[PDB]
Amino acid sequence: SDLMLAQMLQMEYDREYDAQLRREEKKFN
Amino acid sequence: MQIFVKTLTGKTITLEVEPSDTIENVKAKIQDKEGIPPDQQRLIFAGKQLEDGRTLSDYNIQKESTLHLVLRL
Amino acid sequence: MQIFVKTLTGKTITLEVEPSDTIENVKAKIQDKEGIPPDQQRLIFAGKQLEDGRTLSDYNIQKESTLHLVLRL
Repeated sequence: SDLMLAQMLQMEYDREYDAQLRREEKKFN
Repeated sequence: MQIFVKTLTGKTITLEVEPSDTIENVKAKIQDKEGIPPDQQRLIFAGKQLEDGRTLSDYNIQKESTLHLVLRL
Repeated sequence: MQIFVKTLTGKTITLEVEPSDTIENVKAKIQDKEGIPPDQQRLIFAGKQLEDGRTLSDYNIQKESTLHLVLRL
């Protein structure tokens, strides 16, 4: 379905943003 | 035509859009309806991500179609 | 029979499969056609996710059916 694909893509993009936040952390401290 | 967009939380928003209206127009309508930015909204139709340059007619979006909205951080 | 798989980039891939063919065979065909590994490939059809232990006939996949392909990171 479109909804479960959207939820999976949202969870994957949230993992990508958490990796980006970890990279921002590694920049800061 | 009338179209429906479903979010990840189950919220459904009904909008009035034309076949010649692009996905950017749908994003602007969603921004007017809810306040989510167009760059923070991703549209999915029939398992494929909709392109902002492409229109609703290019994506074969008809009346009463259901799209998936994803909120971007 | 002939089946169609659509990705997020809009590219459609045509595959020759049978109703008794499992989703593992479809993943192997997609790996042969595009190079995407089966472990990172997810198939969506008729509101349900394709299981490796299930076949196309179990999912009621007919001729000229359209499935959605998702590539995992």
